[PDB]
Amino acid sequence: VMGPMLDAATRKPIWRHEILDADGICSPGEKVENKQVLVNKSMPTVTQQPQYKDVPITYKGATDSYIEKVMISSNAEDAFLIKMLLRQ
Amino acid sequence: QPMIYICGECHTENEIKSRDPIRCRECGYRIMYKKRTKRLVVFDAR
Amino acid sequence: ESSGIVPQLQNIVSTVNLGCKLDLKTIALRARNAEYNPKRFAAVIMRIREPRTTALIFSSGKMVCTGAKSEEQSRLAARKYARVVQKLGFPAKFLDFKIQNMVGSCDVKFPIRLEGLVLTHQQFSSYEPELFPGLIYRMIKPRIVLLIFVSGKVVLTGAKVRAEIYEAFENIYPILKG
Amino acid sequence: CVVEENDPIFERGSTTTYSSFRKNYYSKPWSNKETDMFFLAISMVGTDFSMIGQLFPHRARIEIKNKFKREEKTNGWRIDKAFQEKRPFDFDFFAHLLQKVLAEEEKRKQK
Amino acid sequence: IVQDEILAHRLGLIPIHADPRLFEYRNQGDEEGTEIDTLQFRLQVRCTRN
Amino acid sequence: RCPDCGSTELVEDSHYSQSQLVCSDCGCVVTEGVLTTTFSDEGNLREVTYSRSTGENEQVSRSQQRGLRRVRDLCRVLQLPPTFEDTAVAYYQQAYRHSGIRAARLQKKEVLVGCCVLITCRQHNWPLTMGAICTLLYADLDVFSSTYMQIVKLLGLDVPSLCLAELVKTYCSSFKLFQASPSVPAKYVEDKEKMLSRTMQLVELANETWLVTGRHPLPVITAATFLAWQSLQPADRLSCSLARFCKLANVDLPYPASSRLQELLAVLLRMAEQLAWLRVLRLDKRSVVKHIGDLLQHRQSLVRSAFRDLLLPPCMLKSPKRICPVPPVSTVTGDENISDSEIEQYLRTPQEVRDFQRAQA
Amino acid sequence: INVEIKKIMKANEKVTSDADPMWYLKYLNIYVGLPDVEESFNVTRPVSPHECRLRDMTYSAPITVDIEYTRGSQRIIRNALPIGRMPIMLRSSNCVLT
Amino acid sequence: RAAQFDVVKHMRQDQITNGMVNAISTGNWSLKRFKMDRQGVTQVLSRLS
Ligand SMILES: Nc1nc2c(ncn2[C@@H]2O[C@H](COP(=O)(O)OP(=O)(O)OP(=O)(O)O)[C@@H](O)[C@H]2O)c(=O)[nH]1
Ligand SMILES: [Zn+2]
Ligand SMILES: [Zn+2]
Repeated sequence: VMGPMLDAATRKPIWRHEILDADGICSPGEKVENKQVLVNKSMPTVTQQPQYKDVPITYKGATDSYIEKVMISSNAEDAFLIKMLLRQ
Repeated sequence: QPMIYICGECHTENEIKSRDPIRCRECGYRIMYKKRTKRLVVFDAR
Repeated sequence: ESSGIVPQLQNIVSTVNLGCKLDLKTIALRARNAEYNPKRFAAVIMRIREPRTTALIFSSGKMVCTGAKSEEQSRLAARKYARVVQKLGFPAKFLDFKIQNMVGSCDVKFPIRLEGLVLTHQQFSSYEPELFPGLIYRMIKPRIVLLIFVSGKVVLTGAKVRAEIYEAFENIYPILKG
Repeated sequence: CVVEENDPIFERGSTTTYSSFRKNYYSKPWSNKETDMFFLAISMVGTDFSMIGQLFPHRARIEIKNKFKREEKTNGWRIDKAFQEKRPFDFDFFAHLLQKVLAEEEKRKQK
Repeated sequence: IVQDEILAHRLGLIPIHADPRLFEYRNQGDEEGTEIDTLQFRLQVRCTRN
Repeated sequence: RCPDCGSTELVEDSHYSQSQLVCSDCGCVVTEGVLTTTFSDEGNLREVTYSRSTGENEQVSRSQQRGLRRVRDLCRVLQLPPTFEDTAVAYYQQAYRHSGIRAARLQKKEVLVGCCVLITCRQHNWPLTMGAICTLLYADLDVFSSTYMQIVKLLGLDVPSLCLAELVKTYCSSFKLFQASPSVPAKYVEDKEKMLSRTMQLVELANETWLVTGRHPLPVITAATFLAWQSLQPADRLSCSLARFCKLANVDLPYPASSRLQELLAVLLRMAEQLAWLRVLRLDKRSVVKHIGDLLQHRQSLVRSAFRDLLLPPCMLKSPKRICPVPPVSTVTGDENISDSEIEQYLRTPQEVRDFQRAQA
Repeated sequence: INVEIKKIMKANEKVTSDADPMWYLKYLNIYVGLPDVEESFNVTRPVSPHECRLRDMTYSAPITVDIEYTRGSQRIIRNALPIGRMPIMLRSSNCVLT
Repeated sequence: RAAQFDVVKHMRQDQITNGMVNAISTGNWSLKRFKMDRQGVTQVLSRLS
């Protein structure tokens, strides 16, 4: 998960990465609009330096939603599962 | 940057970096929530 | 700022060809200290007073002299073995002599964290305490393999000249000290 | 059919198991008179371990080789003196000494 | 545990004893509010064990 | 760039469910519309893997196939995830790429399967002792280690060190002193969490006091868990022995476990001497088990003072006055030789030749 | 999970191969145990149905059995060997909610 | 090999687990010993209320 891409012009995150926290994960308590990313995920393309391409989880919705909780768990496969609870 | 999280049962503020085994001290529960933001959010009473 | 410690070579292994065929049967029959068993091994084991010297003579004239402590001692032992082979009734010669390997030992007189050493030089080290208590370091400088123990004693091997072992020890000393 | 010929063993805990690395060698130590007669056999024959093992029935050739290596590494002057001295090969007296050593080890076991 | 929107709705449903004749309607927009047409009520409650 | 103004401010903005790459300066639509399969197409299409579509799995021999099947069978018996299975098969193929391992022994390829499984287990910080692998692989430890060294020297892959705490937890989960079973009475049953924490503290103390370095870790883990089980209730466990504990827990007693326990008890006695009340009590290797807890409470300063006043094998701490004595350099070489008397005394006489012939007739 | 599983195990208690006679594998008794999770490193730990729902895992218990076989004509027995995992139904006899 | 073989080395513990997981998730049960091919046995519990 990549951090929020801060805009060098205003030194603040862009409108798309505005709801993301320092760790790139959207924090509860804020409102989510249409076409906004929740997890700035980036995965490698090889499977010499790894080449990561971004595949963020965008929110498709006509109306706004509020993040209530963001649970983060780790499975036996070292896989991180992140669940965001949107409320309307 | 110190990233803080809360446990599912202990409810204690734990600080962990990236790429670490999700665990909480004095227990073994593997449910970690994120604290609520500190930014100002406006709500409508309608 | 030298290290102040000098290793000690405990073994010098060198191959040498005689340039003529040999009859191991007669070589072992006309000698008292001869050890040879064709069904077990096809080499005659010869021994002389150069410290701990053992020559593995073969029928093709190739013989490996080991156990020596210096290149000059190894050469002397090889020449003595060649003279013995000649006296046994063969036209043996002393040609193509070159030091093949030298194993030495040294001590640093202080403990070493093998886990820290391997975490710092993993790509140049290997630590498996469940198999061998000694960490195995492989340096590319003189192509040297080192066995490092927790007690500080280090055994170096895989060199060709004493200078290679000396400079390898001088280079590895500050890494172990730090 | 197996008519109660074997007994069940409560081993191999399904949890896990460890390694041993030491299985069979389990050598047996020497003695003073045995080392003396071994140095005598060395002075009499040489370094060829085949004949030494053939003449020593109750000790293994691998153990003989280990002892010779240990002597070469620790006591070199003794090996030098052994090679300096020489004795013609004797067979009947050697068998008599072997019987004497058998009697000596029997008395030791009795003790 | 109460939702933020439900809490805001409940708070909006709470009446205020202020005299409306002494205030005026807020113009279009101006979320900052002016002293003539805005009233501020702070609510800070921290629950803890006795 | 934009075809009209030539600007490079092309942004992908979906306008009401319509993907469109449009310029941000003049709004010129560069490209619009995307073709994506629907639910019907996704359900009608069948999944085919690269193992079949690329062309592999055909240029493979029966030996490599048996090796892969054995790798998978062992990975499944150990209940390891499919990610571990995939990593293991990948490492096995990478090792088989070489010819020295390709044309090797049956035991060689068995140990290759074992070592690939071990490397896959280590790469994910997973604890797994090599003894269980050697037991479930039909191999001996000597050849196992030999082939492991050979393959690691031939490949050069990363070999993460076996973490101590993970192995501690894995070995503590084996003991049956958590639930009261018919055989084990209730007095021996103790608290899992507290005993595991005590064993973790003990093995950390051992790792910091130079006890696990150079020695097998599992005997130290056993000694630590035994000391913790005795300290959690020293009263009813003062007479219990190491062999008795092993018999009760149904665990193979390690041989050096006794030596590790004695060394750890000596370290605990040193910490007691460092402490004030304990050094006045004048405890011993049998009465320090009740105060082990007080030791671990502030083991930091205790170990610091103990090191102020290194741990090496007993064979080296016997007052090594002459460390590595300097041997007398003897480079005397003469001209080319010494004499022929040595050659004559080396040559076998006719009498000895005939004696050897008669003996070996 | 209490009677039918035992009856099936008794029906399939003995299995042997045609080649190399005198070899067999006899099951003595099968157990289901309590619900556990294989998350920890070779360690079992009680897991709740809510935790299972959260972590997107299965709420099952390790199926264990005791067996006896003949390796080299020497009868070797195993008192506890896992063979599978049976998803435990909530509010069942072995469930944690009951 | 002369090494005596035992089942513990091939007692696959994941077979039954995967079988049960699939039979409960997919819902399609195919028992060949009884020639029973059923579908829709398991359904997602409706948490609407
Ligand atoms: N709203 C809605 N309900 C459905 C739908 N399909 C099934 N259901 C409901 O759940 C049931 C049948 O789901 P299935 O058709 O069995 O799902 P499926 O066809 O087995 O999935 P496949 O095995 O791939 O064919 C019916 O009883 C419906 O009440 C659907 O497409 N929309
Ligand atoms: Zn907690
Ligand atoms: Zn443009």
